[PDB]
Amino acid sequence: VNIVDYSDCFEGISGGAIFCNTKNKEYNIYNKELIETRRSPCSTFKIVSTLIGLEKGVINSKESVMGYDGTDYPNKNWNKNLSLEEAFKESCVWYYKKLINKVDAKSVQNILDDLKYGNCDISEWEGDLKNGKGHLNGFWLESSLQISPKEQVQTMAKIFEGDTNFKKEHINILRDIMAIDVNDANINVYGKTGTGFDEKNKRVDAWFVGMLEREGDTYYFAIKSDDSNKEITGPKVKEIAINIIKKYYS
Ligand SMILES: *C(=O)N1C[C@H](NOS(=O)(=O)O)CC[C@H]1C(N)=O
Repeated sequence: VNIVDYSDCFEGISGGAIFCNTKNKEYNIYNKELIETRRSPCSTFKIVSTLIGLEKGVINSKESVMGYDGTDYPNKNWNKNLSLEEAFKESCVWYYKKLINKVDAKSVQNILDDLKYGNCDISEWEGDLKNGKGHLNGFWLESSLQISPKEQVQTMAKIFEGDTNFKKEHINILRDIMAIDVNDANINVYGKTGTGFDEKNKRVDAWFVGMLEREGDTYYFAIKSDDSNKEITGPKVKEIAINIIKKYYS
C-alpha cells in the first residue's frame, strides 16, 4: 500500500485517487481519507445497473432497447429509442430508470449485498425528490446509496476478474461499452463518469471509475473530487484521471 502524490495532475482541484493491481496487490493511494469516504455513486452506478438488467433479462445485448415513449428531453440523444450502448455513453437517465424499475427491490438488495456495494442502502428507491426532478431521480443519485472510492475499486475488480456470478457474456458487454479512447494504443482504458452535488456538505461528487490494462497488468481505479466548485464534473475528473494514467501508468 503506497501513498502517492498525484496533486500535480489534479491542478488544484480537491480530490483523491486509488489504483489497485490485484496480481501483485499494489495499492496506490492519493488522499487516503477521501478514498475511504462513502459518497453517492451517481452515474457510475450504471456499471452495476447494466449488469443487473442483463442478469434479470430486462436487456440482453449492447443493442437492447427500453421502448422510448416520445417524452421531450433537452439532450437531443435522449429523444430516441436508443440502444444500451448509446444510453450508457449518453448517461440517458430515463433508460436506466425504466430499466431498474422493472427489477424488484429484493433482487437489487441481494446483488448489492453480494457485490459489497458500499452501504447497500436502497431505502430511498425513488431518490432525492426534494430536488424537484421527479422521476429523473433514484437511490443511486445523491440519495441513500453511498460507496467509497476504495469500495468502487474493490467492486470493479470482483466483477472484471470474474469473481462474481454475473455471466461472462454480460461482463464482456459492459467491457465493450465502457471502453474509452485515450489516444494511446498501448493502454486499454475503461470507465464511467458520475456527477452529483452534495447539498448537505455543499461539495460536488465527481467520479471517474474503471480499469486500465497495460501489458498483462490490470489496474482498477477510482478518481474522485469533492471540491466545493460546482464547475467540477465527472468529465473534468476523467480528464484528471487520464493525465494520471498517462503520467504514472504508461
Ligand atoms: C449521473 O451522474 N448523472 C447522469 C448524467 N451523466 O453524468 S456524467 O456526465 O457525469 O456521466 C448527468 C448528471 C448526473 C445526473 N444529474 O443525473
